Amino acid sequence: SASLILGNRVAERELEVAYSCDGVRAEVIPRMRRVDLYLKHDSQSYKLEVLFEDINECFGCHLDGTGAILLQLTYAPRIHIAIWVRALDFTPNSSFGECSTLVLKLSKGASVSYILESLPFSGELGELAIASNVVPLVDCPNGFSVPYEVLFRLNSLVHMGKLVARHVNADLFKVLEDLSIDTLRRIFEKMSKLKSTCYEPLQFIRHEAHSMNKLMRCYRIHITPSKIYCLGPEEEVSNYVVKYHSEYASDFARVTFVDEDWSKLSPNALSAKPLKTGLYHRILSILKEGFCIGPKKYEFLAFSASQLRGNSVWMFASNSSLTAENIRRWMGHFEDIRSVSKCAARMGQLFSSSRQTFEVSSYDVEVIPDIEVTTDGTKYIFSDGIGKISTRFARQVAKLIGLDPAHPPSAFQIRYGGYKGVITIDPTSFFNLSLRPSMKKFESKSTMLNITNWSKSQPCYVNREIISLLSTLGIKDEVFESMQQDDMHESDGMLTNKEAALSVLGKIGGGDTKTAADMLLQGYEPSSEPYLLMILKAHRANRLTDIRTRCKIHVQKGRVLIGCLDETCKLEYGQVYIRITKNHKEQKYSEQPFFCNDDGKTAVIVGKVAITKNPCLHPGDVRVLEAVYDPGLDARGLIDCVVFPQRGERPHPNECSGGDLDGDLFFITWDDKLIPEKVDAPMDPRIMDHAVTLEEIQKHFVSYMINDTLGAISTAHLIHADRDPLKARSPECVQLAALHSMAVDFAKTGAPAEMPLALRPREFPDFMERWERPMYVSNGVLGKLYRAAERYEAYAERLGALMTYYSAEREDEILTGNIRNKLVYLRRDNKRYFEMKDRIIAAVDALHAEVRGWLRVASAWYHVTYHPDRRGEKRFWSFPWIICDTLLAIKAARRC
Repeated sequence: SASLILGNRVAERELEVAYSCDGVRAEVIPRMRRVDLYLKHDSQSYKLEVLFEDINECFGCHLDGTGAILLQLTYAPRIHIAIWVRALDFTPNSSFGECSTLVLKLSKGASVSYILESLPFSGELGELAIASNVVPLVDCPNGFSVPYEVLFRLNSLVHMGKLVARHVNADLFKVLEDLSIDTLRRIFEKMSKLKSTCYEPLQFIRHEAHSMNKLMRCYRIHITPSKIYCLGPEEEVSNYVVKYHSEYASDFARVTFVDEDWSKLSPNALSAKPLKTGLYHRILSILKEGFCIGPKKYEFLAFSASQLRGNSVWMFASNSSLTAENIRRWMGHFEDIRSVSKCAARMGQLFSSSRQTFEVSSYDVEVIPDIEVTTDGTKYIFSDGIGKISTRFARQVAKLIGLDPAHPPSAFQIRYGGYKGVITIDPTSFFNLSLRPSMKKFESKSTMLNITNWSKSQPCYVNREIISLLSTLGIKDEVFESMQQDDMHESDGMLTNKEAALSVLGKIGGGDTKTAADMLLQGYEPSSEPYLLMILKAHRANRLTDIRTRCKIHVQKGRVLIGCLDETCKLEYGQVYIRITKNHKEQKYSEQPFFCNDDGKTAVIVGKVAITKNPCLHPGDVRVLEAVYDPGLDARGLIDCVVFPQRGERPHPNECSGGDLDGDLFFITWDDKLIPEKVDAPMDPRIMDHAVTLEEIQKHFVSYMINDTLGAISTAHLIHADRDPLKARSPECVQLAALHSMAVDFAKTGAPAEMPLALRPREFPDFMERWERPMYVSNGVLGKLYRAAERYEAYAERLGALMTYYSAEREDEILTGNIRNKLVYLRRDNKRYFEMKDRIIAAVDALHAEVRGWLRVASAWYHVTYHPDRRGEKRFWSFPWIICDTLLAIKAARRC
């Protein structure tokens, strides 16, 4: 029967108590590395739970000579309630949010020595106690004035565990009352990396002040059932609004509703005849009322098209000049919209990141009538949005993003006021824009065309869901076995050469390795150490591991071009046009049958093609058309967009799932092997009678957190297609596809149902390290694809900083981006390496940059000056002088 004695530390051994309890029962279980406490508060049976990875230090202290094992924490525990359901910090005065220390007066036959082996370490100290909305926050006492970023950084240091709130009493403010802000930032960053709890802030700040010599700042906050975290102003790709209201950037934020450990909040916690828990009402009250930090009281603003699946909200502290209501009435007009879910979804239209280009006009954007038709009562607008930008406008935009203003793309994924839809390129365009009304959500007055994408020849690669739901028709296995089984164990050569290996690595982007591209253009190396080869092997490990685990495959002759549409009416219901550009494998060895022109680096397509869009389930999504060499479509410089018909009957874009033209992806592949045999049966309510209110929008927001929809379609399709090979002819899967017409992404007519079917099955693929009970024999090619799976001082400092529990022997594991041996070391959460590795790498890189820049300054690497280093084995097998300049200047101009 221990006794919780929470609180803080003000000296190295002086504890200040803030809450006390009795009757606490503790249990430690090595499995999952968990320790839990069973305490009650006068009417219930609560329960805590804290893991082994969330403890910063552990001193086996002594209080009254009867135990008192100290426990400093970095993540608050998880509370429960008896009936177990999650809890909301039962303590009388919000203690668990301010203590961050869990000393327990362990009293038993053995005080601490019985249970200390299951904990990192223990060093006895033996001293005594000293004294007695959102918490914890630190406010600036009167008579002083510091910029808000300074208070934010002080609060972030209090939250992480570097400072104490007791010590900031007008004296830190008297100290830093007059100096620069950047030196303060550097002092904090040097303090941001130390071990724990700098107890002498004045001494530290003075001794460190002795040595006096497009991306906006984004303040983040992490709400949590107990605490509130400040993450410090870092960097962001600002969206339209935040970059518009420039000066008030300190009045913005980015709130996120996370768990104790910074993960998403599972729908199992928000509710469990289901009854709701405390966290539901906690989040609702936080959204409704708000919270204050220093001289700032934040109030709800909106949430993006994203950030609803990402669990985020933008908040704004209303001030004398602007408020959240002024913002929401500057965005658009939402006083006359029903089906509150639409009023919420459309409200977050301008909250998307983009590289703004130009506020053109309201007169230079003409309104050309839509090319519509009517048939059998239902009309087909032939448009979710088309637009017609002149080529000179694509040329203009081409620079603002930094592309080549000679070969602009064929399309752009616009965002413009009330409209939203891809603007295909058209040479027969009168003015810089031509917008037809088919997607205008509100009669806003926004302008300044954003950009979210462009017509880009992406290197198509696919996965297991693609093979299944697109090859239920006619494309069996070798298209998906050969690529991997050949170019996953041959091309990746660290020693042989890189003639076609850097490209096959940079299939996902060639920004990693130039040592290879210049390995033979420049010299190999003045020395002959094998650790260049070992770094190459580390990158090889990265590539093979990621490719294998994600099961990445690819078809050769095809691209991922954006969707397009005809204008000249020279193709009757079934004719398309491609005009794709060439890659190296096409440039060299350019002889294929389906090609038409091959005018240098561009090769038109002739044979039958197939178009679809990735989030498609209803059969007949793929549409077989007859590619042609339309001379007008060629004369109009069309390249990298698939042109669709505009005459006839029920349009082909609507035939895929329901999407005509808004900026969506259309997977194209002219590979005569991956052309379908025939199209599989091309088959042909919520009102509230008043305006909208914020309470309803926030209710819907907190509701989606428990009623996820994409999992429904995903898992039900998994079952009904893979586990039973019927395409769609059973009524179950087609009925599911029908129900997933207004229930796909929860931003619809409105919140239809979490699982309108029976339920979601408790099974997964075979590869979740918890395979419990399998279905019939593992079919598909998934298992078969998974088959065939100053310098010495700096080195000493790196070795010492990395030789904690980290398994890293001499240099291989210490330099690799992970551990070179991993079987079950991460299969629990995979959240056990990345943060620490990134922090240590950033620290050592900044140290290297300092030592190299601030000293003919960096002589031994700028001009060959210090020769006695390239003798092998002078030091151990790892040689220094390798960073930030690998094959850059010496092999450029020192030898030949």
